[PDB]
Amino acid sequence: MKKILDSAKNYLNTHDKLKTACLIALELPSSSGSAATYIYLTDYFRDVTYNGILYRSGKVKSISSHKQNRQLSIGSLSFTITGTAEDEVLKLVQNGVSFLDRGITIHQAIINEEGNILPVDPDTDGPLLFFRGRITGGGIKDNVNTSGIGTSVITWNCSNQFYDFDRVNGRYTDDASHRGLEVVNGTLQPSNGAKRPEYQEDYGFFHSNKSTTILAKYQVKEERYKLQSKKKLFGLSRSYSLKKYYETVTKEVDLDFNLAAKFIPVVYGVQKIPGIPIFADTELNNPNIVYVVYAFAEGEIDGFLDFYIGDSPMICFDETDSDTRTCFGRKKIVGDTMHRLAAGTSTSQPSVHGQEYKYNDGNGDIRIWTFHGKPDQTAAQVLVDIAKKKGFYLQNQNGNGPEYWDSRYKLLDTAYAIVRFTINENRTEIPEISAEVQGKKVKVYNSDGTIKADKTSLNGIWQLMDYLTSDRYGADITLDQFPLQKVISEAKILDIIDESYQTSWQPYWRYVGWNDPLSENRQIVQLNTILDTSESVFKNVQGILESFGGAINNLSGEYRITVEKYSTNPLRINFLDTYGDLDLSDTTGRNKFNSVQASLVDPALSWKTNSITFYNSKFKEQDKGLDKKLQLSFANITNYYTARSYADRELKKSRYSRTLSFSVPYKFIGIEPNDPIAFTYERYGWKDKFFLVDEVENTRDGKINLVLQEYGEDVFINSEQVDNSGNDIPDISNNVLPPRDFKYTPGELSWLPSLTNNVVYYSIAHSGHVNPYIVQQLENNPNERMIQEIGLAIFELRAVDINGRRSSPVTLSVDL
Amino acid sequence: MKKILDSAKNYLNTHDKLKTACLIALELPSSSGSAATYIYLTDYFRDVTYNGILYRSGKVKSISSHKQNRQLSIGSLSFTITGTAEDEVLKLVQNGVSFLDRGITIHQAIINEEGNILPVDPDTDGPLLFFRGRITGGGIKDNVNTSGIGTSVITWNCSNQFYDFDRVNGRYTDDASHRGLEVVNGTLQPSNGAKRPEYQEDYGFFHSNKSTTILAKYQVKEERYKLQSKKKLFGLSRSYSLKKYYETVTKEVDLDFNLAAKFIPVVYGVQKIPGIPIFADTELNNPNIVYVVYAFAEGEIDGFLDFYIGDSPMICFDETDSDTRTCFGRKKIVGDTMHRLAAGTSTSQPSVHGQEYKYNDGNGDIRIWTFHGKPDQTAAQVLVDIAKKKGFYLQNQNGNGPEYWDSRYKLLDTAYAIVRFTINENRTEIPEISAEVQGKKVKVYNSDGTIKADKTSLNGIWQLMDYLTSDRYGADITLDQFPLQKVISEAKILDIIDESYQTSWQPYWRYVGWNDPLSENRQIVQLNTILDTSESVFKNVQGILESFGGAINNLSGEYRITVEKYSTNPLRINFLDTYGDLDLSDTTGRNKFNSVQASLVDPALSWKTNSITFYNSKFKEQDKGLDKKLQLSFANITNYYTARSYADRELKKSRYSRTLSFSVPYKFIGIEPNDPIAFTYERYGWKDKFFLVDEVENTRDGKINLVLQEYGEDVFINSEQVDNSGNDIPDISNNVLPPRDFKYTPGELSWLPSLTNNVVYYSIAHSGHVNPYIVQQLENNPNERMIQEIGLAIFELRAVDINGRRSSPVTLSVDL
Repeated sequence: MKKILDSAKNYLNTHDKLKTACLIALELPSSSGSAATYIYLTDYFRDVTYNGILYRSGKVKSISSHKQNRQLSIGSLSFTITGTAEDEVLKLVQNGVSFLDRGITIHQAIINEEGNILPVDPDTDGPLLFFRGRITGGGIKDNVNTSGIGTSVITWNCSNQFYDFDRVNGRYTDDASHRGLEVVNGTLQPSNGAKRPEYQEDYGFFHSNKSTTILAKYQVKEERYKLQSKKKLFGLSRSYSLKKYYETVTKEVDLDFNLAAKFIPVVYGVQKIPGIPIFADTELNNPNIVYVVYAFAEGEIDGFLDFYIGDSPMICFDETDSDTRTCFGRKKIVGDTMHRLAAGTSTSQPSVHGQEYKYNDGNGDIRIWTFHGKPDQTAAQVLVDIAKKKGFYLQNQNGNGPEYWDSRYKLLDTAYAIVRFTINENRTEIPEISAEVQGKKVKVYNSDGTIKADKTSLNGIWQLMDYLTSDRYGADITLDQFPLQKVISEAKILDIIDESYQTSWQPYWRYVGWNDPLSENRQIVQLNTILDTSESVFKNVQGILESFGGAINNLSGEYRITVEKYSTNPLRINFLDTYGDLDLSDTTGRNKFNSVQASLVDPALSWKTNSITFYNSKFKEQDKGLDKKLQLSFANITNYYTARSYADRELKKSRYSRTLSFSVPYKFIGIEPNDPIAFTYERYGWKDKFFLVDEVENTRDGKINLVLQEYGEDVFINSEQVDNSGNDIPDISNNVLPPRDFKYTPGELSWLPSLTNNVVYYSIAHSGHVNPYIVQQLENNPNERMIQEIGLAIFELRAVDINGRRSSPVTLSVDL
Repeated sequence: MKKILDSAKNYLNTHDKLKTACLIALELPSSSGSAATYIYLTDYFRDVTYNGILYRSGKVKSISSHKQNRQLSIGSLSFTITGTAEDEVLKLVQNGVSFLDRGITIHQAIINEEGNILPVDPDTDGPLLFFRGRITGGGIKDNVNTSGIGTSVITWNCSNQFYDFDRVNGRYTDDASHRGLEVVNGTLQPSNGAKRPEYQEDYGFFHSNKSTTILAKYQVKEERYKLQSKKKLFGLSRSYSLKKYYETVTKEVDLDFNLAAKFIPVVYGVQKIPGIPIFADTELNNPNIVYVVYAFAEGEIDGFLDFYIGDSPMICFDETDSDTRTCFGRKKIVGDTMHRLAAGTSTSQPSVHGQEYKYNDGNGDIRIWTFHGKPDQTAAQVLVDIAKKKGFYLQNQNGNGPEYWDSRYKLLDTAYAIVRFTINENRTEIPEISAEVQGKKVKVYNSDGTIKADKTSLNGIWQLMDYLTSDRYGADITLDQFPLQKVISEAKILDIIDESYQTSWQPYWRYVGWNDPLSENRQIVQLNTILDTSESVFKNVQGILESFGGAINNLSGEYRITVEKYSTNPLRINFLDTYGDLDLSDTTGRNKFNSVQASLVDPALSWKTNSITFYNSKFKEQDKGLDKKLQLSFANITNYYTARSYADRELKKSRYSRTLSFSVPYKFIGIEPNDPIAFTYERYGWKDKFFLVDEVENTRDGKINLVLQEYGEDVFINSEQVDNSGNDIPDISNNVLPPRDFKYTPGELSWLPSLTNNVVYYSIAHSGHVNPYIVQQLENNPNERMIQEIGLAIFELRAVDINGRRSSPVTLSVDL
């Protein structure tokens, strides 16, 4: 809906002969860089002046139609400026000019008797906006027929901001791609022309080419040059088939040849992402400590959360993981994070910047230095101080002074986590570190004008708009093209409370992505997003739109992010009003279903795929007892219950599946592709019947070519679901188990064999005996006790596997 | 550019009424095999007789248009022979005949007043060629309307040599596919109908089905039935998106189910390729020695170069690799290859056929016999002699006499490498051998007529020429369809010296692919390509064309491989000459870019992907400070610097991005789809403006339908580059390192623990003590010394990991 005013509504209803005029505020293709110079053309005939400039009226023969469906579709127009005007043709074909950018603004001025009749609320009462886009256009077509009249038309094409649909805006993890190295002057590379000059001086990605090999030195044979995939289980969109779709999903990516893995992700909410090994080296005079800088996400994270030192996280999943290895906090009920590690008291709080120190299970001292992104942040005093002492191995191997790391080695917008290992004989290899990262600071607006962009990383269209209004990783949209009021309205539409489940049965309340239990948190579409910035802007934005359900629609010149909705105030379009043509198209054979299957990245499965399925006794009995399953995978939703409700809603949406296609007059201007209307064609039997538009085609003439979708109340009324809490699937099975029992009987043999069946020799560590004891599993009997020979001594029992993993030391402080 | 002669130029300018006639020299569809019988049809009306045959003039109502752009596009025509001629329809529908081949040559004879006005320089002064292609044609269309007129036309289709665009012409590695086994007579396979009879008697891929399992016996659990990918990082061509494209790139292929892995690659220049295991066995009476024949590339390699015994090459990268393991030659400055290994003196020379023997790092004796391809080569006396002694295990296991290997077991065009292992307790498994192979015998022609072939694999259109004029793996093109002078001209265009970088700073001068430092070697587009013959002829050829930049174009009947160029002698086409239409299309939105990114398989990264990126201050300021990055990946270029210059050129080419489309009269015949013209439309302001044509559509009528592309001199002028030599990334991280220090102090304790934390037990081997000692890493302290107990004894220290790798033995010959 565009409001239009009651005055303009009355004029459109009564006057019945209205003189439309288009106000094209073109921006001239300019070379060499300067201030923007605008040529103001209008179609009309006189010279229509609107708030200042004349808007000359000697060109622009015609304007194309602005067709845009409920799918982001590079919405494109095309001028027809006469090719007999020397000025425009010269400006088009001049050598040197480049016009990738350059806004075009079109106003459809409804001329009054004397000068525009003032529609549009809270924009100064002038013409309706019509395009407000960028210019990506062609050129001349000359005909010069030898018989007679020939034509010559300049066809400026112009499209939405999402032109060049394969644009891949992302910051990468290379120094050259981070501060924009150039080859100006003779042979040196200054730092010019990169995203914000702060990056130009951000000398912090310089050692990133060689770090991967340095880690491959201290790493397992299999996981060499190998990260996990930064985005797993992307959204199914009917472009795939289930077998092919699930084949494309890969758990690990080969960093050696795949450079797309180096692109820095964008994470909203709470989600597990792998860490890119930016930096790697070992301390001098003690070359077992390894310093690794891991880049995870993009600017100003809420906080790092529960690092992964392998496939065993620091905070145990359930009493099951509590029993297997030594973990300090719990996860199912209570939201213990790394802050619990830092403080020692059970807390539910993200990492508070530079202090989330040592994680110590019996193996090695893992000191992790966690840093968010910031508009102004400085490198850790750890790396800078150690480089000042010149205590890095590769420094003196190459001969680098106090410039290997320095105060100018910042990392301005990224989520980098300096990780320190202590690789003893007890942790043989550096594992593959991933982490759970909580969100990106989405500017959350409020109907009031108080902007909350502080910690939140909310869940809704706020995420999409933040990805849209970001220079660094999004697509420049300037944040002035959005109307804030309806954006807030649709965001409030998203977070309508879902009285289906309860917060009591959400075990992992925290890692779904809501803080603080008691508060409501039961919101429809609580999506948690990974946006790997290596795919494309077009595809990421359409992925988010498919996730929450909606479309971006620059129809009235503003982007106006709409969502699916039900409301008691629709437009009452009667067939007599519209026009004559009325197409009905039941795509009912292929596009409606009786049961749905979904796919989540469930935190209740240690971020592993989980399946939700229904069946319906009403639906299948309606069909004829035919089995037909909708198939789905939710790339962005991690809460089991909200994904379940969303699957039910999309199932019923499929169940409706009716399309109308007709054309309405200029009376109904302002319609956007998610506005409710009620059709009342009397022959059909249709008295008010809820439809949501799917296409709007604004035409230069004035008619609108609508296309409808059939959406009853049942899809939005939502259903009631059963709790799923006991069916948790912790990832217990990635660690070798410790001795089951242990006591000293005056042997120290009481250790029962580890349940992990591939163990070769246990290790015993005395207080004074420098040489550890070795007992070997020559025979493996799960109920049997093997013996050691042997006061105030401390003891450690680490089971060793055929790989050397070592299991959480069970320690006894006994008196001999 | 076809020269067309001054006489023909004058006639086309003056006469203004010219009687065109087409000379169609069809080749009759013939069955059962015989000499070619040609029907000579012509369009005209009388009987136009050119150089012998009378060219009957009673058929062929019309001929289609010959359109071909800067993309090899199966350039196709279509005859229309009257279907009322009994002879032609009978030859069409006769059952038994096949015409897969059969040349069609069309001459557009410009009839003089009395008999053809003698154009075409060099060809007998006769008419221009028009098609010169092969016939892949359709058939009748009858109508016989009951009302009246009915039509009947024979639509002979005919297309370029690259018809059947999914042909997979390649040699593969099986006995039947190597010598064409057939099923004639009772119960024996003869060797008939294969590429040249020398393969028919080349009985040398017989033991190829079972070799892979024989190695899988002596091989790691992971690399079992697992080769690397013969072509890594193929060319991005906008058909892919970055994420999908980089995901498709796979480092290893599963040989068990992937039979495309067995196809023999073709390599030009130096590049790393894996070795297909076409043979494997062990000696009797001593079954530790393993004999493996590894097929690498095709005929007449310049030489094998730096074999790989794993991920650790024989020739160390830098002092870094020199320190880790024991490797003899250097690579980053000096070009030490396996010939250094054989001779013992630092050399830079490819393998000299069958003698590049033992590589001996302390572990086992790696005896490698290297063979090139050759039109007449014989199997080594090694395999034949051992088979004569009948000392192969599987021989007497199965009961095979002196025919398991024999002088008949040649490999008459293959780059095979008889590799001998000595699997001791010191090299537990046979590793996965890959290697670096130098090129193909490319026939390099010279303006003089002296063909230099055998010598070097060059880098240019000569590679594409060899791939085109090869019966074995290319597409039969007979080498008579090419005009040698234009090909030599284009090759000289490619190798114009790039005064951007210097040879002083290209570390791996040799392993890029140019021999002998001092010489120039600074050439634009030094592509070093891999052509796996399992993809297709069409896609491989377009791969080379996208690599160096160019197109294959048979408009004038000759393939005429053009490349992009700038020249001061263009054609001066004025709009008044053209006709009436003049299209213009600025795809500035999607096809104009500011920053480039590239992907190379550098030899300065042990053949691992590397990223070159630019930012440009002029361009981004020209746009509006809008970041839109061109993305590239060079599959064929291994120079950092030449790929850098190529990325700059292609970025600027994208920056220009203008297309014209118009038609010109027959005066301008000969225009070729990559020729320079200067278009001078007066109104646009366009005085001479350099365009390279993108399309040429020769028409039966005479008009030519050109399409232009805008390339200013800035793309060809090229720019300067920065030194990049210190930023090398050798693969140090693929081997276990030995003890850091070692000396004997009057026991042997001095060995400092290996930097590899994957260490279990060191091994000490005395001169007389049969049983080696074991010192175990019960505690790992990087600065500590552990002890052995214990004249004229020899010592060896091999660190052992949890896998059994073993390091390079550190040895002291001390007196106790």
